Amino acid sequence: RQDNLLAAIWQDSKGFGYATLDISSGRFRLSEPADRETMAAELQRTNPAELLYAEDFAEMSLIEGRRGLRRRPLWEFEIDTARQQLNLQFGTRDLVGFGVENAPRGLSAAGALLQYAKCTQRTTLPHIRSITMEREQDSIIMDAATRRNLEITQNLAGGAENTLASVLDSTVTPMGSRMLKRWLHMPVRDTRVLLERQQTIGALQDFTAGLQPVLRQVGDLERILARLALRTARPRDLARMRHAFQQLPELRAQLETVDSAPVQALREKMGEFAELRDLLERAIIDTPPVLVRDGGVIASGYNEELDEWRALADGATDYLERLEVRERERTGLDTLKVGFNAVHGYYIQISRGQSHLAPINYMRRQTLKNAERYIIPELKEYEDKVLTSKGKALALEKQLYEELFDLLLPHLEALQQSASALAELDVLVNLAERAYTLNYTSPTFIDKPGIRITEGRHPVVEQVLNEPFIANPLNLSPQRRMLIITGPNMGGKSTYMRQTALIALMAYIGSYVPAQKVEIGPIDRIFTRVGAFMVEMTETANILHNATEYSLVLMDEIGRGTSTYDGLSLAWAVAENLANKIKALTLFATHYFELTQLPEKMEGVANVHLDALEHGDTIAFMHSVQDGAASKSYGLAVAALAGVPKEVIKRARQKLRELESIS
Amino acid sequence: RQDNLLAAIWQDSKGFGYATLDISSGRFRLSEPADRETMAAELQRTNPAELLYAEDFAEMSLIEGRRGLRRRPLWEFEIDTARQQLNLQFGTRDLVGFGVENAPRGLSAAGALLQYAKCTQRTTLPHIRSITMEREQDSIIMDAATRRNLEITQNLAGGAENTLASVLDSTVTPMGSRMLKRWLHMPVRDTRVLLERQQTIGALQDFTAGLQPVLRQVGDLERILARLALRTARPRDLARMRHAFQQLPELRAQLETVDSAPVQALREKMGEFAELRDLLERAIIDTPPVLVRDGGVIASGYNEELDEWRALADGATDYLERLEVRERERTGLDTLKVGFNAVHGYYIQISRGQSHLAPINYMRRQTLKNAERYIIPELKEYEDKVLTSKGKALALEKQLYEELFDLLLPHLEALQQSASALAELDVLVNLAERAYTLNYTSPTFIDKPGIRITEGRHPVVEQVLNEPFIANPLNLSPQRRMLIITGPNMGGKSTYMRQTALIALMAYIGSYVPAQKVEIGPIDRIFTRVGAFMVEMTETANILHNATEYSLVLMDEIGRGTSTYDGLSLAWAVAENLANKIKALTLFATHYFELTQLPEKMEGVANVHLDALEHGDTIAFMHSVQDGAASKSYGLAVAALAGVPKEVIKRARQKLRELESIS
Amino acid sequence: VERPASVVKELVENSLDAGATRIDIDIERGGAKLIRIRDNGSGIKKDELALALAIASLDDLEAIISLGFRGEALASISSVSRLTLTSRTAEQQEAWQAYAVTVKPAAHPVGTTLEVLDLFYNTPARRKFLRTEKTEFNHIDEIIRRIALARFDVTINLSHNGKIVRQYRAVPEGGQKERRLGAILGTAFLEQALAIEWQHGDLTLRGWVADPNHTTPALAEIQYFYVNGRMMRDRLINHAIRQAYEDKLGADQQPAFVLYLEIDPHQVSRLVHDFIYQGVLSVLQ
Amino acid sequence: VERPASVVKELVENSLDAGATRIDIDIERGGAKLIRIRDNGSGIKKDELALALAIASLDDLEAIISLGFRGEALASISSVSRLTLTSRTAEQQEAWQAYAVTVKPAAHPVGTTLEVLDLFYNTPARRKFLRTEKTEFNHIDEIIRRIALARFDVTINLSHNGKIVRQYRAVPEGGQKERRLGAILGTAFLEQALAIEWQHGDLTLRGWVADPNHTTPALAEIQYFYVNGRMMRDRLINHAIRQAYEDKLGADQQPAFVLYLEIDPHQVSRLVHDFIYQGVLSVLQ
Ligand SMILES: Nc1ncnc2c1ncn2[C@@H]1O[C@H](COP(=O)(O)OP(=O)(O)NP(=O)(O)O)[C@@H](O)[C@H]1O
Ligand SMILES: Nc1ncnc2c1ncn2[C@@H]1O[C@H](COP(=O)(O)OP(=O)(O)NP(=O)(O)O)[C@@H](O)[C@H]1O
Repeated sequence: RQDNLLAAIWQDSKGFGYATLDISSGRFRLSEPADRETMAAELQRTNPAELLYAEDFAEMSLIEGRRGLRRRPLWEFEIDTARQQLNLQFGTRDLVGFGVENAPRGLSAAGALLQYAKCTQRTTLPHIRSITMEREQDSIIMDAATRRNLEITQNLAGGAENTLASVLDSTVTPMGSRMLKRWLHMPVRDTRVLLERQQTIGALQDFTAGLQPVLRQVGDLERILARLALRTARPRDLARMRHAFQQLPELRAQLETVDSAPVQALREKMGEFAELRDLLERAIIDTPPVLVRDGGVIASGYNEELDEWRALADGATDYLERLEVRERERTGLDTLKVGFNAVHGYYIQISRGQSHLAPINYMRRQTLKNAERYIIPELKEYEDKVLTSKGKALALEKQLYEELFDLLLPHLEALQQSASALAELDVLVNLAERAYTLNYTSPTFIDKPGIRITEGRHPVVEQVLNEPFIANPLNLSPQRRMLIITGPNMGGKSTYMRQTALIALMAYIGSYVPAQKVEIGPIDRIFTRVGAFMVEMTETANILHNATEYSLVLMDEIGRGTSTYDGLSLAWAVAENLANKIKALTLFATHYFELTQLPEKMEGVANVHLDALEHGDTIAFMHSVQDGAASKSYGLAVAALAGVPKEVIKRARQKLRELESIS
Repeated sequence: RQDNLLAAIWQDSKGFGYATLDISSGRFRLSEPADRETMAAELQRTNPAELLYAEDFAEMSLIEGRRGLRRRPLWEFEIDTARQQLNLQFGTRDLVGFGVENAPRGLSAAGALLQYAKCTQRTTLPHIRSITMEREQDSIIMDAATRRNLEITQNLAGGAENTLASVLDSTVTPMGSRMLKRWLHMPVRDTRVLLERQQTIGALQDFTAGLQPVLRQVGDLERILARLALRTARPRDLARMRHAFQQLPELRAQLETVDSAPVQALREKMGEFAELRDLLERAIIDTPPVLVRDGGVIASGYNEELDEWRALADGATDYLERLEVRERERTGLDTLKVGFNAVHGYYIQISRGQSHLAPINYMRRQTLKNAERYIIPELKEYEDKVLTSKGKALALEKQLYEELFDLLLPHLEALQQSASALAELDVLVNLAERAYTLNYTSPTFIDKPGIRITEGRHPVVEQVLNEPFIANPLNLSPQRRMLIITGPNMGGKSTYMRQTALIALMAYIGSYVPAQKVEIGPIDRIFTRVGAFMVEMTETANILHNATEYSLVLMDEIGRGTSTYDGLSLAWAVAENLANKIKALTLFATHYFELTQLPEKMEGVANVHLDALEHGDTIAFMHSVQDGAASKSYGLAVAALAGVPKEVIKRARQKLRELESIS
Repeated sequence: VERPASVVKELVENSLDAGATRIDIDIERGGAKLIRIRDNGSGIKKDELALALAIASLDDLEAIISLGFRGEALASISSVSRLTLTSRTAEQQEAWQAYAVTVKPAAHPVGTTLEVLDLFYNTPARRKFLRTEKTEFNHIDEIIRRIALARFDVTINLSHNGKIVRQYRAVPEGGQKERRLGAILGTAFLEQALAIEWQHGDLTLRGWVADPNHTTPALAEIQYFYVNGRMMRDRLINHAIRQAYEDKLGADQQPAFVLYLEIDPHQVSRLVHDFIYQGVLSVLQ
Repeated sequence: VERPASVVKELVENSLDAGATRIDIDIERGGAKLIRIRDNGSGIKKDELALALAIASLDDLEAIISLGFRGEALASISSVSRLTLTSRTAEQQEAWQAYAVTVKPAAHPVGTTLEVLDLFYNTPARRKFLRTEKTEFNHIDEIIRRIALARFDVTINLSHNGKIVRQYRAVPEGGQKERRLGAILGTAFLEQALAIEWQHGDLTLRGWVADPNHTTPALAEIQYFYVNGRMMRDRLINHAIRQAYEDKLGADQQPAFVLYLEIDPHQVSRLVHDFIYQGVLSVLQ
């Protein structure tokens, strides 16, 4: 069992994109290996008997030892044609349903392999059906629909409200917020690292409060290091850094008592940097002005010369007072005052009546409406010594400041390490504190796919909601792999569904989770359909072609259709497909009742529904998941809750039982 | 002939909010008069026999001459209770369906009038059914759903792509882009002003090209005037202003020939400002540095004193060259160069081999590794005259610059007027050019509600489409007031609908429109429902209670339901209601076919549908509106366009005719 | 029922009497605008809900007023307010609810919830009086703090204006009680806490006393005495303990303590006095 | 059919010959990637679409090859490319279409559209010789500019990369022709334009000539001569006009003109030469 395999590859100056093909079977995949060893490992793996390359390929070192090589022209690897070509092959108007739409580096390779295949085979090839992506970050990942829809870091309207962030992010520092938000975009699936995080997160719960405020002192050390590296760093940035360095002995002490070797490792990563603290302490005032431009930054006592040039301008005011007083009493003019002007320098002003009663030492620099100003050599002498000393003290200050960049940069990587460590600790501690604040539990990992939730809760909705969340369990497995969910509106369909999503993600950053007890097997891929028609359908197919035996599939109201039957038919299928062939762990939210016949029709499918207690003027939504199926029409009831006038509600129910009197 | 009326009012320091009630009929409205005369006119109009006010009302002058006054406590006007109270009165969870949800200033007034009414009547009052907003700008009303949905200035993903703006905004200056985008947010409905704009827009089409580039020179004059007013304006901002002032004689000439008195009026508003040009021209260099801080801004020849202090530092380079040359000659050391240092001042450096071959005039200031630097008295005293003169020249420069703010500000309003005129002209010309570029037509206004389109086109989609749009007409009136639209997906339902919207808005800014000929009567309010359940319903009721005999109602796929009949029933009603009672100009996009029985059921309703031509195993979407109704299920067909595997499509069609074999 | 503090304290103890382990308490605006109590104590059946508040509706119904001594406290509150009771019984039922005058079902767990807008709704003055905003919470904050040390077995969450303020976890039976002691009285007290365990016959004295040697101005604010659960501030005990702080070290400064006494019914008798005294002094040495 | 400029010019004139008043011409990437021609000239029936490109399919069909002299130009392009014809006839019909693998109906107005992607599906070099593209558009820009002055009755929109570049409006018959003259030749020529109207028997000369007195380096770039529509390559007329610019003012610098001549044939015959000359000189004075 070693096959006849074909491949194509093209590169831009960014990285690589790759595609393959077997003429015996008709198999077609894509990828975008970013670096060299990955690209070499991908040719090694697939091992094409025949390999395509564009004339101008740069990293030839990969392919010149390989067999059955095929030099091709450039124009054949153009995305425009490539996309156009392959789209009419599969027949679609886009490659949305394939899950590769914006991966063009790979698509030139798929595009050139098809023009070659058209021309290698030159007959119809309908044993080539599709194309799918394998995924760079294989601690596997979550589509764009899920992301925009789950609002983990951004909501409906585009703010940060009702977010998983809004809850979890009570991180004290901005570098905590980012890394907290990043771990959400990229869940960790090396089992080892997940458990490292749980051990750390649990051991901190006794020290939640003691540590928190210490980190709020730091500020964004990370971004400060940036302007340091760029050499655009400003005084008050270096100031909050110093304040951060002063917390290091404190944190070193508090963490040494904590029982977790991963904590002891991160405690080292933090570091101390005693000498770096010392320099900043000796060089700079407590909190100087905003920029360095107009000085006032370096403290006296760091540099002798600094204080020297400062002593020239410090012989200023008393010099001019003695002048003002001597000259006032020598001339006999009391309106005589020695003042400064930005424009002209210093001067001696006398009021107009007394002005021509002044001595002949005085040289006119400035006539006024109400006075005459004069200059004298003693002042004009002294004018210089001040103005210049200022400049050169200022100049020394600029010099000393930018020299500090030279002094810190040799440890620049060691500081980034500490900055990364501290950012991560804020995240860990915040989470230790969110499990302390909101009572989350520590889960465990199992062998094969399955989720068990014991009285779990939607971690966002419960915090925003009037009443406490109606906690529900969930029990899924390879034996019980699908749940047909029917019921009333505001029944909690989409809620019971999307809540499930949050459980996984949370467990898979090593954090504790909103439930009594949670056990979980492998779940690689997390796909979603988000209500609204071109649009609706297209994404559905993606989830089909890519989702696996171990994935999580998230369906709500597919078949917002053009007719009675389309919707139903459509659905009927997709469900049977996920139970019959794919065998993934699925949750299927629907309104089209006939599907509830599927637990009997299929092995592995079982009925559930959010039961409603519908009574008189009002109606009750248990917000509880019940074994069985939905009753009936719940829309007519919900109608008024919008604000429907009864002109309509009664025309609705008057027609409803014209219709419901047939069935 | 006359009434019995009740009212309530409360104010914050921002403005007023108002509410009313008649116990005979049970009528309940809201408003937020912003200023005093509007508030006085609103009490004058409604003329309550009984009027409520909170103890602490500030503008008492409105109410102390009025009859049947009732002093009330503060706490009764609190929004929290008010909202809570009124919500349980109507029974809803929110006031979304009333179209007043975010008008809290008015709602305190409505809130306090209900606690009083509970306590004035204490009797059954289900003759109080609803609450609705009248809108200050009788000129316009387009709801939030329409706005976020129509993507006139912003698309779904949050960019500016596929927008009406992306097309229309070929405005050359940023102040054009804004005002262009603003007129879209607020359509003008004084018929006079609309026709003024058409006359202007048509007369410019011969001068499209001639004017365009002249305005791109201006830049954002408007925002420059801002930092002028704030006194934060910078050199290069004043520079682009000057460049703008130089275009004024040019524009004055080009527009004098154009035939439109509204153009001749706007030509005056532009103005000239000859003296203001003169000052900037004489005071500033072509393009100075970024800020004023480090000088180099004011040109020589504006100020004698400026050039005086500049003459001291102007005796710099030649003084030091003659020194460098004389001393190089005199000593015989050619590596001798006279240089400057920020730290130590000027010096004379010689290379190490030649260093001890220098004369004894030289005083050591600075030893180096590979040279010796020296100072001499000639240099050290010349050092001063430069460094100080610079400062005081710099100081004069700062003074002169901020004084210019004093000189321009007496015309500040006249300049804003020109800035507004120019911003508006870019918009007008841009639109004159978009009608020139995209061949739009000039419409006319009629008496009573109705739209007639002759071969009209969706102005966005046709530009993003690689093809000309399938232009279609439209014929609506008070006699033909509703169109039931059924058909295939990608039929162009939502398209033929949303296109209608754009026509109105465009016509109602006085611009030409994408159609052969367009005539239109009054349309006040423009409401919309945007595919995706709690969500979908609530907004529906709003449109009900607010929409009028003259409005435009925009329905697409209401009744994405929980069951067979709910959706249908629901819709059935809404339609009948808008035809039977409200009598508005409506367009109803649906997928529930039984509704197509409504042309027979109602007066004023007529069937239309987007017809599709299915040939074997491909399908054609005519993109053309046909009299009659839809065929069938078009979803099974669209399925593959996603990319559906045939495991499923054939299970679909295998079940489809199990289902369709009953009906 | 004059302050919000008083309405809080009583309705907090209604749930305690119903055997409660979890109590959510939520407020907005010093108590003026919102007060929300949720409990896991046993519930109120659908018959008992209506007439506990509505007063000629009692006449016909045959003394079912019986089940509900909170019903006494509720009735007074309800006539002049905007009250909302909602509850599902421990007995398999659906949840039922009372407002403002509608009884209908809604949803809820095993227990009871009470939602309210500013109690007096037609009394012009008694509202106009209702003290500040800030201080009313600071009083409520103490109400919970008192009942908290009285019951280590009930989890209480206090929040203000949507935001969590105080989270007192119930200590497991036979558990680490130092957790809850630091949470209520700050960390400063916790680290100076010297426990006490004295016992003579029927009488039994348990608790903590801050070491006088390291008792500072911040710590001195903690003086609470409970007897079989109930705090009385009877001046007798004032002596017993200020005698004890004087007798270890002469400096008579303000002590820091929280003590628990368990005896058989005898409201206040000198027996109790010297019992207290001897317990504390041994502990300090 | 070597350059994109050539394929453009020919297929632009296919529609003119079909009596066209509106012509849309759209390009991307120097012509390499995209070329789109839409016309309002008469259309192509559903029978005539197939065999104009596909070549044994002509045999059985009874000389309907007749209607389609563009069909000659189309056939050569089609065998080695990615072509899309689509058209609805002025007569009895729905719109029909041909691609790349399919004939089916789609939609279109009265006329014809032609869409295309880069030719040579397996020829390595002949593509290498398509120019640096920038220049290819600058050539196409001239193609349209030439045919534009030849036909004042046809509205032409030239665009590049989706974006409008040039819009030549058709002047109403007996209308203001100064509007189109400024659009094609810039405003500089327009304002120096001195019209010409000369007439001897069968021969008739109409047009414009930039006043030599105010003819600058920018203006001298405009020299185009048409005879009953058609621009020829004849050195003769060079003399007639450089004789005319020399004879008004001696300074023999490069002129600016666009002239229209209407006769019965004298292909190059001296008759035509002095007729031209005398027309221009009178106009300059
Ligand atoms: N288990 C629960 N406990 C408490 N509240 C809940 C629960 N489930 C849902 N809710 C609330 O009920 C609201 C609506 O529920 P949702 O899941 O959106 O209904 P649905 O069945 O998807 N139908 P619709 O939303 O109308 O299409 C949400 O805003 C939740 O805040
Ligand atoms: N008159 C037209 N001419 C050309 N293209 C059109 C026209 N109308 C619609 N389209 C295109 O057809 C598609 C359908 O538009 P739309 O109105 O959203 O369809 P729909 O009937 O609402 N069903 P769906 O889009 O599946 O929900 C879009 O891709 C448009 O670009």
